[PDB]
Amino acid sequence: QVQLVQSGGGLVKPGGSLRLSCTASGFSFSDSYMSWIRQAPGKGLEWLTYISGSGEIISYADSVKGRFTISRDNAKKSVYLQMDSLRAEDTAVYYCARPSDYFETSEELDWGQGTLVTVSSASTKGPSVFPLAPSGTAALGCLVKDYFPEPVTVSWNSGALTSGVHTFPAVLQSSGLYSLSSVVTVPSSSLGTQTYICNVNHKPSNTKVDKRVEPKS
Amino acid sequence: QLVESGGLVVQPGGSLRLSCEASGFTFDDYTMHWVRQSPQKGLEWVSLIRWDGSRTEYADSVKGRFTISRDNSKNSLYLQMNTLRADDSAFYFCVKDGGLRYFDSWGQGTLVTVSS
Amino acid sequence: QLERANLRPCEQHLMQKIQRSQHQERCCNELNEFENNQRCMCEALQQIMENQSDRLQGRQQEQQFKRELRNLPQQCGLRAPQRCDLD
Amino acid sequence: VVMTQSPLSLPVTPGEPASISCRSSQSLLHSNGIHYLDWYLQKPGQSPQLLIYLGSKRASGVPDRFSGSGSGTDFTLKISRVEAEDVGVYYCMQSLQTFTFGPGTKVDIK
Amino acid sequence: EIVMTQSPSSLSASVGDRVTITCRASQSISTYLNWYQQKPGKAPNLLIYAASSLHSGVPSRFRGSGSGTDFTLTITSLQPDDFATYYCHQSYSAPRTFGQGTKLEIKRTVAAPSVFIFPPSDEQLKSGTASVVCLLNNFYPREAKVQWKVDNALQSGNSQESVTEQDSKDSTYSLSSTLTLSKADYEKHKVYACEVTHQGLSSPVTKSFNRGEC
Repeated sequence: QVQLVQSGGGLVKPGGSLRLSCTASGFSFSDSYMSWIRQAPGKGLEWLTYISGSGEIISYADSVKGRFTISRDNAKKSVYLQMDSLRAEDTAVYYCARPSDYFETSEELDWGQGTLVTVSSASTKGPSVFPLAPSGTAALGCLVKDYFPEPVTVSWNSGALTSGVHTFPAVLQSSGLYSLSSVVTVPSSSLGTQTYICNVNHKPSNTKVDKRVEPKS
Repeated sequence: QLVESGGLVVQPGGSLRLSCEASGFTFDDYTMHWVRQSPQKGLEWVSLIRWDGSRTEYADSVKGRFTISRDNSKNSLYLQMNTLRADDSAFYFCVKDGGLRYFDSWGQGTLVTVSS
Repeated sequence: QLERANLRPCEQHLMQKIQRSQHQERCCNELNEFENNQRCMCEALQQIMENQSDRLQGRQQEQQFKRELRNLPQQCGLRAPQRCDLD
Repeated sequence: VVMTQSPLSLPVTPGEPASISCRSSQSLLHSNGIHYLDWYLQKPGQSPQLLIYLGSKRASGVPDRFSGSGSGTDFTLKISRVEAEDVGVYYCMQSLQTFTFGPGTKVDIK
Repeated sequence: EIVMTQSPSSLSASVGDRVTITCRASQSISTYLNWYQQKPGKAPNLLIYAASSLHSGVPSRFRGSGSGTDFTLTITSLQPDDFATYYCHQSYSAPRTFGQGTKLEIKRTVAAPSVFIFPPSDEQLKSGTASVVCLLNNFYPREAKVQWKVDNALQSGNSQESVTEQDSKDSTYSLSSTLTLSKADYEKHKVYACEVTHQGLSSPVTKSFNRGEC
């Protein structure tokens, strides 16, 4: 019955500030420590801070000391994390955690659903879609380039082609925009007698593109 | 305030139920005891119930024949007395523990007569 | 090792802490024998709770005693156990 | 655990001091520091009321002229200057093993 | 901060194997060492606390041991639900610290990648940037080298790799490497190639193109 309901987060510019909040039920909040933990994209867990039940004991990881501030309101059964002077490094999923018992050594046990915090000055932009043309079995694809924010979805022939498809995870470029490629491997024979199209969809910008991928002159 | 209900004449070997209505303090924070006062015999302690109702302890004299219970919803300490006996005849007091095993506030009293 | 301990000064120190030292010193000296040993430190705290359970006849006094008991290792310069049931 | 009292009857001169002794069959000292002894006054027509609890500490409504002392088995309730509303059966009670009241002392007005 | 050092960083093994993950602390942390499992998109699940104690509901195949600086998580017989990432975690002193993590992948037979190179589209060049993609398809193990050469000149710092997770059907990896240049820089050279090295290949493999071709 322990419940940890997080709120806040979202998109923020570098140097800006966010206040993440987490409300707890199912245990004696005023006796329990509470902590915040994050996980940047594709990286490991990074412990950040905790706060005693009274609020008198507080600890910050070195990577965050001086920039974040943890607080709690036992009457509201809530714990807060004020993040100031944010940086691109801080982009991550942020987790609220409650420990297994009511001591200062008690290990994290129950976790909130996680909140995605993205620190970027970029603006919403739809992707540009360029083909990756063929030259046994052959390979072809479409390059989804320069879009923001995540995610984009990519199918082939509107879900009719699934086997041999590899849609790679997006990379963040020096421009602050993402890029990925989706490729499919198919027999050489079918090329001329089959039309291959990748259907790229980027909901935040309200963009849909269906570029054909045909061989070349 | 500790208004105390129940308590009538009963025959030997019978059953009776006592109630105690609470006023003036958070009932869900205090252990509650029953203590009885005999005509001839002194002040005898009866049973026990923690504020949560988790624990319940009983005097040896009236153990197994009496069962104690609290309804924190209705703020009432009950005492179900079974197998009443001439020795069980007495004034029954609803005692309010002080938090550290001392009888802070006593009721007014309700009499129980085991007689035929 | 657990059978040999004299935890009466811890019980004295805690109940005087609830009313509002000779025994805080003596209590920490006794608990010091269990430092950084979680299983054995827990049993000491549990045995303090066991002995004092009958004397805490009220919710507020019971929670304060538990709270002060959970803070007793930390306030003695020791690590508490990660998990220790006091019910 | 058995509780006894001396005197069984203590007629007092009002204004003068008074004492009652209580004694237990075994020591009333718990593993914590406390001596689990209370005192209870049952006046005529009224229920018992708390005078002194846990050996030395007195109750909220009980004025300062009620004192309580003792260590081990012997415990004494002293009164400084007796007054009007101080007459009845003075039971002592232990709270160590379970709850055992003494037979009580009658506070007559001599 | 107490530094937690996990080994290995990655590990491949099969169902039924005996796996061992180690965690070494920067200083003595007594028995205050905890082990978590995390599957993608999910919050970690506690396996072990106090360096040896199983959390309720965790199957017996997980076992922890150690005291002081060196600790070990053992999985006696790996199960299908055990492929995930594992973290050690100290609560001895604050700030707490996780180990770097250990990803536990599925073992299988070596498989060479089929390599494919794609020149930048004409549509793209009209925008002023050129992306050259090298594709390695359906190989195993993950270990692979991808080297971009432009007119036999080694490129550095203008390429980005991207890999997929193990595939459900065949448990292989697929990787892409994308070399980004300006149209100006792109048109000052002729030959573009990516050299791929992988143990499943008898010799390194090179896929090349000449900027005007096909």
